[PDB]
Amino acid sequence: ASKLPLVTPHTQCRLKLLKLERIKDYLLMEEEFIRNQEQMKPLEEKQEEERSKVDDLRGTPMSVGTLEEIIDDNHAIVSTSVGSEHYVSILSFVDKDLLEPGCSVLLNHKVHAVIGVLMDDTDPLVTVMKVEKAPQETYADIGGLDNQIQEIKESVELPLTHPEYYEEMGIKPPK
Amino acid sequence: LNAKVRLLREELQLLQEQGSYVGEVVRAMDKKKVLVKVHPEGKFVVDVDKN
Repeated sequence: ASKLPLVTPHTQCRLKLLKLERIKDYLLMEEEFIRNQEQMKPLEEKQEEERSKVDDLRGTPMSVGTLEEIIDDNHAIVSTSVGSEHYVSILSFVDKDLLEPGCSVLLNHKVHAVIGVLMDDTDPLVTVMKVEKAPQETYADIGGLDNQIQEIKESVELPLTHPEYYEEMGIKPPK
Repeated sequence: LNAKVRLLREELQLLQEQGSYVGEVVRAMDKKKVLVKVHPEGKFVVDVDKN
């Protein structure tokens, strides 16, 4: 969850261990302090009512537009469904990691300021090409190759299983 | 008969209230909101009453 990179040798070593023990120990101090605060005060009421202020800012008839160009500076050009093109202000509670051109953005009714985004379909082509599990059989049904299967395993499977091997020596897998 | 006449006599104000749009629900979502297509306009994220 957006944790730090150890960037020690990255291979089992004493420095990878100490940078790792340190992050663990900081997480431990943080967890202890958080648990202490939660016991001392739930803050459930305070965390709540922020949802209420947000929902107050975003009125009930939220409008699904279609972002079309982010000026890179908490502004946007959002197109309403008919086809008109407005130049609205991006507010502070929208997760900007989810804002890219073409995303179905959720605008205010009276002010069209961007106040959220929505998910989209996962099947541009993902479903039609992905094959899932092969109905035929697993590696059991294949025999006689032995060497060829070994080649493929090293080419495509081994670089996923244990990257350390390739990484240790500085060579990338075959293409 | 009295009720019928009273209803007819009120019906003039009841018939001056606005209407309500007909929308096709896309998918209920979130706390209590829904995503509704309002033909011909675009989609919305509307609230849902208590009932």
